[PDB]
Amino acid sequence: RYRQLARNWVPTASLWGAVGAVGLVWATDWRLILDWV
Amino acid sequence: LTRFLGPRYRQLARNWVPTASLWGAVGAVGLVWATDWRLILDW
Amino acid sequence: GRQFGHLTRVRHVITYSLSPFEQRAFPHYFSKGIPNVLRRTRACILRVAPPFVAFYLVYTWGTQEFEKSKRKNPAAYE
Amino acid sequence: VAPTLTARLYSLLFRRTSTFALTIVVGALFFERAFDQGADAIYEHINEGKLWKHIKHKYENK
Amino acid sequence: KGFSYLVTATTTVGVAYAAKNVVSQFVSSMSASADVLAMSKIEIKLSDIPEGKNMAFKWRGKPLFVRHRTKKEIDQEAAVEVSQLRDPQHDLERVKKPEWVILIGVCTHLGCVPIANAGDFGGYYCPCHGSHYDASGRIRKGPAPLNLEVPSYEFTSDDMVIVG
Amino acid sequence: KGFSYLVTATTTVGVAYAAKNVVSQFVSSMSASADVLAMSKIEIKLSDIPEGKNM
Amino acid sequence: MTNIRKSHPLMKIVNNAFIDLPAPSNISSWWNFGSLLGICLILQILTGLFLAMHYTSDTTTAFSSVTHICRDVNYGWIIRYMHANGASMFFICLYMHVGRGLYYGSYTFLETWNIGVILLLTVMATAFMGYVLPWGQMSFWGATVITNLLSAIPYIGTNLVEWIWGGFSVDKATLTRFFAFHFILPFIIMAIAMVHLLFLHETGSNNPTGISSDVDKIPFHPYYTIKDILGALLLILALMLLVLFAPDLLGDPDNYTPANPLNTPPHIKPEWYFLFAYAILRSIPNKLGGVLALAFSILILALIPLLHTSKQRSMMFRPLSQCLFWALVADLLTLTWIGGQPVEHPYITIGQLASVLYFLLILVLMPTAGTIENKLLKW
Amino acid sequence: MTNIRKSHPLMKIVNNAFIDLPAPSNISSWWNFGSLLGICLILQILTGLFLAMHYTSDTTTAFSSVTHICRDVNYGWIIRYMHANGASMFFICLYMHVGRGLYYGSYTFLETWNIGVILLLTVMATAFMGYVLPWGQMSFWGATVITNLLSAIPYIGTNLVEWIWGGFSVDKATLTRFFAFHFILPFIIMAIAMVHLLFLHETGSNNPTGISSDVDKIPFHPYYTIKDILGALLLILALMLLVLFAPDLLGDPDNYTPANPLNTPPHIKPEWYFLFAYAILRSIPNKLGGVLALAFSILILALIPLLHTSKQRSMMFRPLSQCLFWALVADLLTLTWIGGQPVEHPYITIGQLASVLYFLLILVLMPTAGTIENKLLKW
Amino acid sequence: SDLELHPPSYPWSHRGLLSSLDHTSIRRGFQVYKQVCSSCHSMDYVAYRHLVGVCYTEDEAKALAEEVEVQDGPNEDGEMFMRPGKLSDYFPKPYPNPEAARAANNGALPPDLSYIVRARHGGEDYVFSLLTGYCEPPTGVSLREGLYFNPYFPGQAIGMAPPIYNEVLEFDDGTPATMSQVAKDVCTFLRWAAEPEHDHRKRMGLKMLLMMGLLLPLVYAMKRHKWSVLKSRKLAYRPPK
Ligand code: HEC
Ligand code: HEM
Ligand code: HEM
Ligand code: HEM
Ligand code: HEM
Ligand code: FES
Repeated sequence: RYRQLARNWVPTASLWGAVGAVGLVWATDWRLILDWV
Repeated sequence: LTRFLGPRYRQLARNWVPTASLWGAVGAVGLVWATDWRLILDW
Repeated sequence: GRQFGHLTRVRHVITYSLSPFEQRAFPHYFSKGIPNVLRRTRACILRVAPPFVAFYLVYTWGTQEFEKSKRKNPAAYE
Repeated sequence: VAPTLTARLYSLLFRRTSTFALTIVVGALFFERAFDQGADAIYEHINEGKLWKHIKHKYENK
Repeated sequence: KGFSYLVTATTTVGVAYAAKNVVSQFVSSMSASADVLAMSKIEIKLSDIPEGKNMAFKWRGKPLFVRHRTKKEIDQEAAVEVSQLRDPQHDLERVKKPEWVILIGVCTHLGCVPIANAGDFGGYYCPCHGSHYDASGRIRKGPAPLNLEVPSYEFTSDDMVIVG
Repeated sequence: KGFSYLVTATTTVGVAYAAKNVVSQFVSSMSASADVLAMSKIEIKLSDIPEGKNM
Repeated sequence: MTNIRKSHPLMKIVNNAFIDLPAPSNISSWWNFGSLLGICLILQILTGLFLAMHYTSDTTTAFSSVTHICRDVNYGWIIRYMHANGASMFFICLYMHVGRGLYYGSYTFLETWNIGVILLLTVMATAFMGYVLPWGQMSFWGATVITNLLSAIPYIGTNLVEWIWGGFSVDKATLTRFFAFHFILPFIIMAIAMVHLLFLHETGSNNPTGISSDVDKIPFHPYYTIKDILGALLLILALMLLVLFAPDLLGDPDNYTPANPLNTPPHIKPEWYFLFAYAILRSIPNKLGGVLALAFSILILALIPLLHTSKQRSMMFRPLSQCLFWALVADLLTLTWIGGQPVEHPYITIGQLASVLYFLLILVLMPTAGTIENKLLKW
Repeated sequence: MTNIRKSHPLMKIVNNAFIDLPAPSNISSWWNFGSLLGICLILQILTGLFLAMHYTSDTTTAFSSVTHICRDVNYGWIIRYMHANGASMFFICLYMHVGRGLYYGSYTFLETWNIGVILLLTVMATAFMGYVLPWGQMSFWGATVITNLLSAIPYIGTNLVEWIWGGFSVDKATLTRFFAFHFILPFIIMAIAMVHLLFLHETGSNNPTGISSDVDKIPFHPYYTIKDILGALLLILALMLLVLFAPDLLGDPDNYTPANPLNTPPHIKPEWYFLFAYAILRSIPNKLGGVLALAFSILILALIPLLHTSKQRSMMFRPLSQCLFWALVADLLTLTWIGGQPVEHPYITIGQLASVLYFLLILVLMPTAGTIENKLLKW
Repeated sequence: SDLELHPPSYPWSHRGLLSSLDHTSIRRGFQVYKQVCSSCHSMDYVAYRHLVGVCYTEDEAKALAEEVEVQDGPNEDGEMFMRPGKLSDYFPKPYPNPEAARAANNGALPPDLSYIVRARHGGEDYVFSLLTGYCEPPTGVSLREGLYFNPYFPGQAIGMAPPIYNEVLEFDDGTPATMSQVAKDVCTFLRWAAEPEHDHRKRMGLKMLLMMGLLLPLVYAMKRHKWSVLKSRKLAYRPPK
């Protein structure tokens, strides 16, 4: 029910979060997370 | 400066001196406890 | 943004008050106080009475038991 | 016709601010590394052999 | 739209690089100054503690125990059934030379210093909450979850041990 | 009315006396110590230095 | 307007939150703890600044320094003991404050309750660091055991505890850090308190009855300024009664022993204000489980606004909750008792039940009792 | 309104003084010094708190302590040299601030002007005590000779210099006091800054033309957030340029020598910010005359409002004051020079005429020039 | 009130913004301090941490630091059982305590060289021109034996024995030990010692300089765009009638 209403955000929301999480770590450059790439 | 000075104002000043005069006395009392002049103590 | 003229609407209420210099700080304080203090306390004690009793009982048991284990051990094994 | 480099870049990454931000995070990363690398190199060049990095040899492992 | 945005976009990356670097410097200082080099993994002792009496040394704000064990202590530690220990280790997994047991003198429960030759196993007894350790530094009784920690160490010539 | 004013005045006096002592105590700790002030005014030395120099 | 001093200066208008503001009429004595809370912050501050006028932050001296403050310095003895005792007050007062909004539904002011919570946990850190400054046995070991409790976090913990300490133990490094943070937290706190008051000035103070008092509102100046002054009077009384007749009484710790890192008081424990948390922490076998549970004891507070079930923000008219409310305070008292107890069977088993009873009272019992009461009233 | 984040929280509305506020269009680069002013206050603080995370406030150690911050501690060197240099900037920025106010008549905002003044003087105290924390030959002596310069007061002085010092000299007692007040001033000052901002928000920012801009007003967010960020960028530039390339350059004092109370650098002098103050004292033979005149140097600021004689609050349209404004600035530079000068004939005679020039420029010349210009315009 | 002569801006490898310290100089210089100078002047904040700073290995400096603790060792610090080994120990204090120090040098008190280049107004120039500057007292001048005349001392007279003289020591490599040649190396070790952060700072400064410049250029451009609209806009008054 709720997901359908937020489905557009879900896709758009998903992209921003991954970018934000990755970016902070990338700006942060923590060694353990980075080692994997 | 010039505007403040006036012929009319004098009653307020007279009144102020007493309140001011009373206020002045308090400081001497207040200062004296901290100051602790032996002479003040002698008084 | 004004707190006094905007709180709420009140109709038909009359209030009567008297000046500090005309009255006494305490009017029949001993008589009034004993009743109200006594009446309020009983109700208050009952509601909060349960919390107090349990704490006192548990504290006594804990001190005794902890002390008791520490107190005797030589007699038990020989 | 094709989109100027900027227009390309624009429509792929800057319309959505999510993308934009993602970019910048990424960029900040990549950039830090290149800068340093380049900017450190440049600086070590100006002091050839003046710095311990150059001079470790002398007393190292015999 | 692309050109104007790019300047701001390029600009954003620049602030982040410096900002990340600038932020790191303040953070770095709390983490490391003289630090571990000044106070970590450095020790030297042997003359002070002898005849089965454990000696404690100040190493990185913590007690470092160097204990000279007797054959009887060594034997007793050998006869322990590791399978019944909460933190199972054989005495020989904890020492390099049996007559020498080297331990971080910190109770694994809440950090107090265990007392040597006390407790029910002639090893150590922690007075804070009653953890008993054996002469191998293994936890035998009480709330401590682990055996006392064994640090890295080596023995040089001229009777000496280097811990760290 | 006078009684009411008098009651208010009495409370202030009690506070002031406490306030003077409390304020004075805070001021006093800051101004000097009997650590320092032990060594003050107490000094002697002689005959250990040359009949010529200055110590 | 002309010559209405108040609104003339814009700055002086801002101060008419004291004098002109709408204040509820009916209003238990409990409210006086907000004001008192702020007297305590100011007291602590002046005291601190005079103590930190003659303190040093080194292993060698600290002890001595405090010892010198209490002996050769003029009126530094009371200043210091006023300081120590103060903080007890500061906490006694804080826990009245929280009780009153746990009882009366003041926590309804979500915004204001989340600033409170921030306030409470800021004041907690300051008190944790200030007790170690002296560098006495109790202090020394208490900061080791607590900080190291942080090393329960799996991936980071370990590295992180060593960052905080600025080394592998608690030597100079750590003791200067506490001095710096202790000095600057109360100044940051003061801005939060004023941000707290800000929000709370948008909706005014709740009452016993739990109902809006906009129909009966009093000038703060006439009435409340005297009440507050009077509440100070009593507050200072307790402070001085403590600090003048029984200096040490409330300062459980007798450890006026310079810290020796091999030595240990087998009885290691935070002061009274932390006991609750302590006890709740020991109830869990696992270290990490305890730390989470420790956090939740305190952090659990922000969840109460969501937990509220009743239609009467006032507990005043609700029996059953009044009964569990009180129990939780007495459970709280029970847990504080466990804090100074040998960690042995008798206390263990008690504490454990207490710890579950605390979370029950907050997480499950009360909530249900709220519903019931609503259904009895036919609401 | 609904879901307008800004005015939803009341708190977040208070932050819309940055984003939504009416800001004049036209506006020299000079005004960025307000913002940078704050920038510096925040940088000193973050820096201070980390240094005071590894500093000790005793005779014995203080020198060592700083020495240890710059050697063994990781990135403690930059933190400390960033903190030293910053304070330079902080002052360089301050004196741009007051220049602007002097020149465009921003000082018309009397209430804002009076806070500024307090601001200025508070920082001034701060800077004077911090420089003494490291307890080096320059610091040691500088405190004595300034503090003692207070003993000029006839009746009290003498007693009072001894209270401030906590004894007869400047031993530990004084050294820990400065540590505590240095620490707590900046926090108090931030409150002031905000109070300063408060008042200024009630009449907005004056301009180079000197006329109201209400007919031309701009978004602060759109425009002035980038300007301010840009300002930073240059500000930092200067602070790192200094701190990275010439750490000591601007820090005249080379006295990295632990203070020996019998020893003296015959050349004793305050830093660049305080250089002007030292010079003012020198031109007067008499001690007391010099202390009064030193205070009046700085304290003369609050007069200028009353001195204003022209009809154009903007100096921009009045040549003649633009000339005497600049001269004062260059007289101020001249005075700063004297500060690092042997107190001998050459410098004496110069300083004395510069100290009269400064007070003429401020007390007598400018005010007349104002009038003149007004009369040439037929105003 | 005597004129004081001032130091030349002596040609240094590091005079320049990007220029950095020459460790070989450091290295050399070190020895100079250790043989020529350890005798009466101390360096308290300097540990035996030349390792990477001075290119001395860890094993190299360990050993170098071991013998210094064997001879001057922690017996002068208060460590009774101390001998070779340790690396946290700081350079060994010429004398037990200051007062002594003045006695050995008759009233004068050998300044801690730790910060001397930074400490003395005028930097490594002064330090070099002091050591290398020693000329003949001026016609009609008198000099107490201790009071050697030096052309660069404030009071025009210093209690300094032959600071450095040709062939005072010998370096590993074979660097020609000239009075001056050795001074050039001694100063440098002082400058490196006086400002350890500064050596790191110059390298950082270069990185900082480029980033700041790049950031500044973008901001001016970024700043211009946001403010462009107000600047671009022209407002024309319209008559009411
Ligand atoms: C033989 C002992 C001795 C040695 C070796 C020695 N000095 Fe000195 N030095 C002194 C004394 C004593 C003074 C005090 C001068 C005075 O107070 O007149 C002094 C003063 C100085 C000064 C003067 C600073 C000032 O203005 O007070 C400098 C610079 C200095 N030493 C550096 C050095 C350096 C660099 C070396 C090694 C290259 C060195 N010294 C070697 C004994 C020594
Ligand atoms: C409300 C916030 C504060 C709390 C809860 C607090 C509490 C404490 C406590 C509990 C101690 C330990 C004292 C002892 O038991 O011996 C202490 C010490 C100390 N505090 Fe505070 N304090 C506060 C604010 C401040 C401030 C604002 C300052 C300085 C401006 C300060 C400076 C000091 C100093 C210097 C000491 C060490 C000397 C001593 O042991 O008394 N504190 N503080
Ligand atoms: C530094 C500590 C604190 C200070 C200085 C302080 C200050 C005050 C003051 C002066 C008031 C107004 C009068 C009153 O209601 O008593 C008040 C109210 C309030 N405070 Fe606190 N506060 C503090 C801590 C807290 C905490 C720990 C909480 C809860 C987590 C909190 C939540 C509240 C609430 C909810 C109110 C409004 C209640 C009502 O009047 O209906 N405060 N505060
Ligand atoms: C604008 C306000 C401040 C100014 C002007 C200022 C200025 C100074 C100055 C000029 C020094 C001398 C450093 C030297 O030359 O060695 C100093 C030292 C010091 N300051 Fe600050 N400071 C300020 C704020 C603070 C704050 C807020 C703290 C603590 C939070 C602090 C802590 C220290 C410490 C511990 C030292 C001693 C060690 C050293 O020399 O670095 N200062 N300060
Ligand atoms: C702690 C130091 C200070 C800080 C951080 C600070 C900050 C600011 C800022 C950010 C502004 C707005 C921009 C501008 O006009 O430049 C401002 C304006 C102003 N400041 Fe300051 N200031 C300080 C000191 C002072 C002093 C010492 C005074 C005067 C005694 C002062 C008086 C003023 C005035 C009059 C204005 C408004 C001018 C106008 O735009 O018409 N400030 N201040
Ligand atoms: S430290 Fe807790 S039982 Fe030993």
